Amino acid sequence: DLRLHLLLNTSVTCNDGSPAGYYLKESRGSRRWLLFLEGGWYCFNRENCDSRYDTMRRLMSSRDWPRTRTGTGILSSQPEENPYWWNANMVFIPYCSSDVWSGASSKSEKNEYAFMGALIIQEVVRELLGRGLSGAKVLLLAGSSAGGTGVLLNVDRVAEQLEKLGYPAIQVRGLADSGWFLDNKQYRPTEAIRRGIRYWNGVVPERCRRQFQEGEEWNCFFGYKVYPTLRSPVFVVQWLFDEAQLTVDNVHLVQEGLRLYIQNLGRELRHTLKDVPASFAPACLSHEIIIRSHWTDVQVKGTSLPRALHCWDRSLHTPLKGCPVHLVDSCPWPHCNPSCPT
Ligand SMILES: O=C(NCCc1ccc(O)cc1)c1ccccn1
Repeated sequence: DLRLHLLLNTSVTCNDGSPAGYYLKESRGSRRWLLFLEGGWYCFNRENCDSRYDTMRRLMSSRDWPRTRTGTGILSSQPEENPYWWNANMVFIPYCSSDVWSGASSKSEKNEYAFMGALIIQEVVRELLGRGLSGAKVLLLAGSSAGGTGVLLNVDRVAEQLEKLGYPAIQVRGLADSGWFLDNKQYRPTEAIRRGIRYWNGVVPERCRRQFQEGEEWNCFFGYKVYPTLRSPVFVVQWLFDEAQLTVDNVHLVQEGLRLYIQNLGRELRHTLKDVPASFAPACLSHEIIIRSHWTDVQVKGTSLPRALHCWDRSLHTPLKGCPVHLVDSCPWPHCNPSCPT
């Protein structure tokens, strides 16, 4: 079990002004630290956020959070469930800012809600330094869905934070699961993120901001546009037929028009990953993986995801014999990979 700690700086808050926080399980024999960002879509205006507060309140408030959480998948401490990093220090950071981890705005006389996702990450890092993170060798910032996009938006800021505070020996890396989307034509979203960024006072990485310039920062929420600008090592996990991608594309599972649409989506996703040297992209219809207990089961070209992440670690000590890091399926239809989840 990971134990809850509410942030000591109570001005860093969830949407409703309650304190943000993190769940922690220390492993004092280890100098590896895994900080996982939870997902769960977002909200982009007052009416839309009001509805989320009514029926998704744990994603907006800490008032009802439980004292403990069980670590699963990559957050498990059991070698059989987590062959990759079972002995690491484990941190789960709840998503209670509804801003894809981008916001830097407090609740005030003019703001019903606080959107502080980018500041929550930095405050968690600061408070962990006094609980052992100061001695770390590797900080892996991981996340799923909106949290996977949050990794891409925040990994270089964490690296700069630690350099500026005087911890040059901590190697910061990212793991982005199910947060790599296409701004494509629907079969039958960009306006929501354009509105949301203004509502949240959302912030994106500096090099990406300088490329796209004022008014166009929404571009940096799409993985294939923000990833080339990043300096920290980032491993990308993305199903080729992601269920959230197909939902916003208005695809519900076939005649020729839809067959061609689905095949083109997989081809485009595979193209965006061609120059991503650390990646895992199976030809499956699914969504999220790294904190699911059976994340050990899927394989690409005979290599599992925990193995690919271990090979990535070795590469950061040129290609390794029998230990690949770039694993993208070539077959063109969901479940042409026999190891896909059922
Ligand atoms: O919301 C979507 N796009 C707006 C930007 C965005 C927001 C959040 C995020 O995590 C990544 C990008 C979207 C587009 C395609 C498939 C699914 N969702």
